[PDB]
Amino acid sequence: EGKHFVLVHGACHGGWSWYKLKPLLEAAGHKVTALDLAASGTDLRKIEELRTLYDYTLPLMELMESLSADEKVILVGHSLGGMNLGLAMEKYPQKIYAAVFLAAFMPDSVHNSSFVLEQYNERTPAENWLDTQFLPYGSPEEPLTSMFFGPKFLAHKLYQLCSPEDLALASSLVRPSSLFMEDLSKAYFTDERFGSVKRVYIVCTEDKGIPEEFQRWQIDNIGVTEAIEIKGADHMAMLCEPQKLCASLLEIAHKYN
Amino acid sequence: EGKHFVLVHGACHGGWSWYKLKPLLEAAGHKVTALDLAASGTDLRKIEELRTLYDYTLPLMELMESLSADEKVILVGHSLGGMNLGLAMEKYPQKIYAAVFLAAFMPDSVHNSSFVLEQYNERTPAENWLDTQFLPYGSPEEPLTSMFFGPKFLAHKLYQLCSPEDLALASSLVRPSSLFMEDLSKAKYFTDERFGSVKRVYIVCTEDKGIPEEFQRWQIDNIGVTEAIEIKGADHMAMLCEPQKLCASLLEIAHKY
Amino acid sequence: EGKHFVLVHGACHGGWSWYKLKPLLEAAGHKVTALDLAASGTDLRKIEELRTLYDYTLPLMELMESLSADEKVILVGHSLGGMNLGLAMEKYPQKIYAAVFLAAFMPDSVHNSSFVLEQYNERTPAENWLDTQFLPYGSPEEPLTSMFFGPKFLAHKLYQLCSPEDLALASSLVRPSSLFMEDLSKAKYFTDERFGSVKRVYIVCTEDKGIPEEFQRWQIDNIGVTEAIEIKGADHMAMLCEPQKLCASLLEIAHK
Amino acid sequence: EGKHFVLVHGACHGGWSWYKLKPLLEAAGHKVTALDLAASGTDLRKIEELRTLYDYTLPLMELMESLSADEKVILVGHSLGGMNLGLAMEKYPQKIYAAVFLAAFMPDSVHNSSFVLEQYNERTPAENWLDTQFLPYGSPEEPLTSMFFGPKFLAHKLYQLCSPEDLALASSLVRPSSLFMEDLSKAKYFTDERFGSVKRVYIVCTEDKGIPEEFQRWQIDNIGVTEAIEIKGADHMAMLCEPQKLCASLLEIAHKYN
Ligand SMILES: *[C@]1(N)Oc2ccccc2C(O)S1
Ligand SMILES: *[C@]1(N)Oc2ccccc2C(O)S1
Ligand SMILES: *[C@]1(N)Oc2ccccc2C(O)S1
Ligand SMILES: *[C@]1(N)Oc2ccccc2C(O)S1
Repeated sequence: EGKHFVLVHGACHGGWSWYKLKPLLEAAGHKVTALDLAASGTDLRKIEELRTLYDYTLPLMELMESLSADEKVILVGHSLGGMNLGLAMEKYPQKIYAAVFLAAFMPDSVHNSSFVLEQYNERTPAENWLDTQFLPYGSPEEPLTSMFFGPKFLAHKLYQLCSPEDLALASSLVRPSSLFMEDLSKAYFTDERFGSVKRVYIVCTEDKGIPEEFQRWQIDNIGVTEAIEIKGADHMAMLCEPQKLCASLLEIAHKYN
Repeated sequence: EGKHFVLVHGACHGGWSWYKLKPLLEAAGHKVTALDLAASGTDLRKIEELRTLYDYTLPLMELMESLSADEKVILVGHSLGGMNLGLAMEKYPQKIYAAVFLAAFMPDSVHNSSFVLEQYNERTPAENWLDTQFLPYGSPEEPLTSMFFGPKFLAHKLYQLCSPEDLALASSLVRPSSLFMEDLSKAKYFTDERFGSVKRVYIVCTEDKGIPEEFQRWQIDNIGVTEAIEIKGADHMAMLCEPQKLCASLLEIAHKY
Repeated sequence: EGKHFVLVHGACHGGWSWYKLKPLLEAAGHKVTALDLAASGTDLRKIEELRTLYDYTLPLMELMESLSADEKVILVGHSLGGMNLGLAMEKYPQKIYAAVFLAAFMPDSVHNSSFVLEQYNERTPAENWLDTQFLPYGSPEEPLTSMFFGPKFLAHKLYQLCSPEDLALASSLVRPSSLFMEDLSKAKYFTDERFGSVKRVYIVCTEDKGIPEEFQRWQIDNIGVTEAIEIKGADHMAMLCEPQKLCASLLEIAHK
Repeated sequence: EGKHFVLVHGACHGGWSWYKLKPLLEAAGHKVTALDLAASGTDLRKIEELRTLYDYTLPLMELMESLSADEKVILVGHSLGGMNLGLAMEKYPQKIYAAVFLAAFMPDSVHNSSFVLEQYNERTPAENWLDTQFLPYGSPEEPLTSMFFGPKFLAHKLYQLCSPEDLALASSLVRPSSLFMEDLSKAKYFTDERFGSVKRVYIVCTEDKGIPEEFQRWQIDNIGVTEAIEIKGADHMAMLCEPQKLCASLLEIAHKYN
């Protein structure tokens, strides 16, 4: 017994975001890896050095490749992290017990890889972004845009139910990121590989960054093997409701054996 | 009469370490700045780029110069942050209401600047470092050495009285640092006229195993302070295991003399 | 190939003062930045907003901060611009190939930061200032004084050997400045480890009547210089009366 | 005794632009005032504080107000400066020997005050502006637009015949201004009785690429002038590329219009 939980943070965050969850999963006798994606957390890479979703996901790809033949894992993707899980599932489908999407963007091998992002962008008026910074770092021929959450956006849309301490922590650690729309519109997931992995979506009822209605929409339109929900949780469930999240994850681990 | 508290982290940490304290001071109606020093927290610089204490303190020096004309601050330095405070005190003595040393290294204006650090290493057994890594990144004629706390040293000497969540956060954010001994041993950066003119306050953390209470008292007895406060039961990371008491202490000294 | 020259104007002037030199340096294949310091040239800040030498030097500090990872520059400071140079040298010592002080005030890390200015003020008789305006805008708690060159001081002491067009240009562009005496007398801007680790070069202007050749020589002897070059026949505004020689001199010390 | 020349710069420029011409006129024994209009040159006001041509021309109006009345002047307006000249001619017509429009915008009393600006734009392609910046700074119910020449625009449309030194100088001194289209379209300023009672001289710069010769001749032909002078081989910045030719022309008008 004892599974391996691979936790993948969202945009503008890093492995640190799982600091309240990690200890809980370990106490239950499980292995946990809360990695930093490229240019995230304490990774020295710069966001301008990332031109594709792959570059950004590289760290996860390297970890998945180091996994022992008999060391299956439970991938947990938060927010944009869901897109990162897609590449891992497409390349290492049989190394995944189940893919868990925590208030994340969950892709599929049916629509265009950027579909869920495009739908989100359309149902999201510019004002909702508040003080988020969107800046170009590519070229008119090869357009690249970076996304960097501002303090207002973090407090009103992502941490409205989190403690003032959690907000202070995030405000001193958030770094520029990117939705990698342009890159994702050029294609990356197939039925045979990506579509063979069980998907479990965890809904955060009070989520304002990625509203509950949009999460439901993804469950209905994209489809999942199972849908769970953490009532009273905002976008940052691993911070405002770590124990509930842990319980859910452990239940997933027991079920998808 | 709101106050501007400038919080300065210790070696291997960053502004994020003050995430529990910051909200408490602000709730009390004060302004707080928890900056990242060079190659710390999310700062993109690498430790190998820092050769002196000044290079490392650069972010603090920039903050001091950005201060309004008639705007003073209360400096709070933790651990190695005490040395950073020394440089700011020597350069902008009139811009500081008081310099608070929290379980920190506190220099003097009599011996060379590396004095207390040499005294610390000489009164503290090598075995106390546990898994901390000391690596050279300079040359035989221009020596440079980086210091990186390992998981054992962090859990056994710094966070022994902190929660498992706090230890998890530190393990995912810690980065290599340096005591900059080489640089500091070759000069006397502090003078009684500037550095020594700044009001000094020391906060002793009785259960500290990183910088033992005995050494803290020794530093106090080496130069003297305007006031010595004590936080009984706090380990090296007082802002994490005793944020409320620390906040109260800072609010008190914020009107003592 | 080709270097980046950062030109820093003196008191009451601005980036425009390098309009004759800038083209020459670029013609040689070099990048030139003739920035405006705070409350100078077309900058919108007012003199009463600058309380310290750092506030005045802010634009130079931002420029240095925006420099590429492995991008170095050659600083050229004129007149008061030398003091601005010192701050840049102290903060970014390793991004500077050499600091050129063109008939400028050049500090050291030994005495007070205002040392050379205090010495200058003690040799310079009140008569020499002519119609220059000195007005206070601070308080005894922190004394502040603005300095504004008058048309006569400009014509007799700074532009006596310059063309009538250049004098007209200056008269329509000069703005109040400050020597920041009091701020400097209590600050510790320069240290031997940083400011003093940067190669120093001094270009003396023989016919200078603003900062006389003797005072220029004194500063050179006071702290020492890696190389001291001289532009014979140039008044205080060497980039206006002798731009070509200045360019040649700068391209020479650009490696020698 | 020598006359008083009041030099009025164009948009994004300042008194400094007349630095080569000023000495020439003074050498001739004449008095010269190269003032800075509002938010121009070293003026501390910002373009966002100006919403009408009148606010922008304030400095000129203040200067005209201090004239002894027994002391007349010769107004020389360059580029957009010609519009500033109009307000002075309207308010102090009897204190002006003549108004000189150097490759400027010369208004009339018949059409809307923005007439010449509207015409200019109608025969000027949106690409002639190059890297020039047009930013809005007026509230939704009170539209206001700022104009800021870019380096390319200066080098290829205004200073194509000037020295590299003058381009370097202009680039380090240009500031944002405005054509004040909004204000000029609803505010009637000039009248035939006053503005029109002043003699107008237009100096054409044949090589002008900012305000092309054709439009300059268009204004002379449509708006009318007392006399038309021409400076062959000069770009938009005649006071920089041909200061001596311009000075001779000004001294000439200063003599026949006394
Ligand atoms: C994730 N961490 O949070 C949000 C919130 C709102 C919109 C996008 C995103 C991400 O891409 S990541
Ligand atoms: C500080 N953060 O913690 C410790 C602990 C033990 C020895 C040195 C140090 C520092 O320099 S920093
Ligand atoms: C410099 N531009 O010119 C002079 C001349 C005489 C005395 C002081 C100064 C400056 O501070 S700046
Ligand atoms: C004048 N200085 O230059 C130009 C050039 C082209 C179009 C307009 C204008 C001005 O309004 S001012």
